[PDB]
Amino acid sequence: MEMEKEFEQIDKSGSWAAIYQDIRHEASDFPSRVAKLPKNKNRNRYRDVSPFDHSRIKLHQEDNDYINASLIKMEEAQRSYILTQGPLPNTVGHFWEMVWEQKSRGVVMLNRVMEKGSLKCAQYWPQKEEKEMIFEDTNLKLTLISEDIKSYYTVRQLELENLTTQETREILHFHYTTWPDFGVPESPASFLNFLFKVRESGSLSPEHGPVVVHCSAGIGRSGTFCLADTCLLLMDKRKDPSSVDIKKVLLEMRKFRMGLIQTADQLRFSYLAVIEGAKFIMGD
Ligand SMILES: NNC(=O)c1ccccc1OCc1ccccc1
Repeated sequence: MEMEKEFEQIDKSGSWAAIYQDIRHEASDFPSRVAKLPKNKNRNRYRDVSPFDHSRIKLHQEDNDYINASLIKMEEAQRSYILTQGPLPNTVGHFWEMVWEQKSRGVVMLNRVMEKGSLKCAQYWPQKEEKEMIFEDTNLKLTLISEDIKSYYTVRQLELENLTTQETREILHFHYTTWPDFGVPESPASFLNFLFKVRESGSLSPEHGPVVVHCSAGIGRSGTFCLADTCLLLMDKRKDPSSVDIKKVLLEMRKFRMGLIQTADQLRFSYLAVIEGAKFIMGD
């Protein structure tokens, strides 16, 4: 059923809350035993948001391999994503270790360091060229190379150096800076523009490791980003673009990380970004 018509039918009936609860009820439940070990309590930002054991990213160290991060593997779309929480003061070194080990090209950040007067994630990248960051626990160095500040997002070029081998890589930081403190954006225009800039970079391409995507918990805004991307890529690839069922795509993604899309408003917004993206590829 054309997701456009399904969208008007839900809006006219005001049933967003009822669709959203049906998704929550049918979503997968898998064990997260590593996340709940006592040695990992300070590695988790939220007690109710954990990676499943089957899909968690492992750090390449014998001490403790745990990070709050999940590999989303979309078989039909041939797209992969690492969804993770905003780094904590004691997990900034782990975060950059994961970027290095997974061979990611891009980091996508969908939150501000402070929102609603509280800290949502650590200041985990350098703000001045001449003041680099060293992570002594994981033996990495991170330098700001350049910064391009636009109205709705900032793109940064970073240099990550493995101090053990003296290899360096260029990492692109895509920072969406205008998501509102409450609710969702009124138009998906600036979000959809951001996604297309991420893609243009090569960060979402198979010659690199998976893109790292985060917000504060790594499930809400982060969920919207990967759902929108996968949706639009399937429409490009299938003989019948109207066969793309956003609710079925979201349940497949929830096999890999719990809680993706946190509210009925984010579901509606996810619907709108895809419908608007659809109504733009066609040349509306
Ligand atoms: N940005 N990099 C990636 O998405 C990626 C990273 C590692 C391996 C493959 C990747 O994509 C292609 C692909 C996706 C899902 C299944 C099969 C193949």
